[PDB]
Amino acid sequence: RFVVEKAEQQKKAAIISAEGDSKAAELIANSLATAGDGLIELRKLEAAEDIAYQLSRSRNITYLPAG
Amino acid sequence: PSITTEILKSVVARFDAGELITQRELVSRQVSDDLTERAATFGLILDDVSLTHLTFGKEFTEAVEAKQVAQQEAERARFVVEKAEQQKKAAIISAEGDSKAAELIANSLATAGDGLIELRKLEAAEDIAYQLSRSRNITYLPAG
Amino acid sequence: SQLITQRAQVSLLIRRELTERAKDFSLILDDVAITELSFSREYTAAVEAKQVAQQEAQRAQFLVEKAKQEQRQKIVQAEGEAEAAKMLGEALSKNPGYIKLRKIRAAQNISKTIATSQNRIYLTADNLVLNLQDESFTRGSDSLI
Amino acid sequence: VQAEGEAEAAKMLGEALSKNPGYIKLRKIRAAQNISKTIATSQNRIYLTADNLVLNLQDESFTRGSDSLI
Amino acid sequence: SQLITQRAQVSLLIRRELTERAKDFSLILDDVAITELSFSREYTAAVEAKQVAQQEAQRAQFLVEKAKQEQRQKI
Repeated sequence: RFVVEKAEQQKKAAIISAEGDSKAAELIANSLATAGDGLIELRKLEAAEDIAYQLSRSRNITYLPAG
Repeated sequence: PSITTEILKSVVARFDAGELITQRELVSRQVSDDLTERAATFGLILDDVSLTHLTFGKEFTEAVEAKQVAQQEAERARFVVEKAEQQKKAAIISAEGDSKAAELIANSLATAGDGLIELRKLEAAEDIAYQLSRSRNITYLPAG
Repeated sequence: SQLITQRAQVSLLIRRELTERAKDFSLILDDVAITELSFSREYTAAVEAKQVAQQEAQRAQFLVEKAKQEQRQKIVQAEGEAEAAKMLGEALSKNPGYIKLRKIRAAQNISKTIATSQNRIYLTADNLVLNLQDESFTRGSDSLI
Repeated sequence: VQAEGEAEAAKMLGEALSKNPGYIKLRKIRAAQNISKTIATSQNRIYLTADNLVLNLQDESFTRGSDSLI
Repeated sequence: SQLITQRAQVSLLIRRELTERAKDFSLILDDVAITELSFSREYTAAVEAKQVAQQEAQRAQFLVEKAKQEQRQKI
């Protein structure tokens, strides 16, 4: 029964996060429908740089050639 | 032993840890009066009766820590949101810089082909081949 | 539950029972009291689990507030991203060459970080543009006309 | 209870993503960054693809993204 | 928070309490002083994290100017 109460609180805290994500998506969609998805390409390049840096110290990560 | 144990157990079984902590005066008065009454039968005056060492279980300590960290997290997040606002400002600024750069290059490239891209590709190939020319863990396998 | 919560009543009941029982044995019981009570580890585990379940059902109350703050931060960051998208997608409306130039610069930066890395990279020799007879040699230039 | 929460979330989120689902792509990029962060300290044996390094500038797929942006 | 920020109030209150309590025992309490106070490492971690939050809100203020300069470089 107390676990059910916990699940009720978790449902509340998940609806809240869903509202946050929905607001973010609303803003970004309103922007991108009019503008176009170039920001996504720029973020792709920035994330490629950032990930290549993040994995630059692990010794168990290997980069095999494409295909 | 018997009187002390019985008095303490009877006093504490009335309430719980939260109630014990919240009202120290109540528990102190209860223990003092009960011990004095019990020792009246046995004729031993209690010059001073004082409980002075409280220690709870790890469960209630964890609960208290959660309660405190709730308010502490509220206080710290009140500034974390400000930090996120500043980061949003510093990201709009970088976006403006990148957008202006893109505007310049697009204006200069729409009218004048895109040979610069090819030249920069060759220059970057040279530069990268130099940069990776010292690492011993980089290998160049043939195309396909 | 009744015994612990009403330990005093059981204590006085057993006091009366013991004094009346031992009375026939010519033994006066000056004082009868309970000194210890213990159960099997499973019952204590169950009660501890009840307490921890109550504690977690309380902790959810702070999880929800943490979710509220995270929602606010997410909305702030998304506002930033949306404004950046509207101010930068208009530039690339005409010709997105800047993306290709940025990609080249990102390749150079990734090379710089990789050179000192600890991974085991296996690039492709085509990166060295050494094969000058491959029929892909003129692809880039051929694309300019 | 959990399904009630999920359905209520889905309503609003789908209404938001009705127009243009760019937020999904941006979230995917952020999730890639987070996965990289967690992997960097992991004990697994990862074998990525050198294409992740966008170092092959001469490949025919280099201009793919920009081509999709027209 | 109140105990520390109002340490003087609690200190003098405990001083008066000790004086009154020990008066019956024929002991004159010249002065009562709190020579030290400490908490669990978790509470101190929380206050350190509060200072971290404030200094992060400052580091962001510096990062925005750094971003301005980086924008100029990009332009």
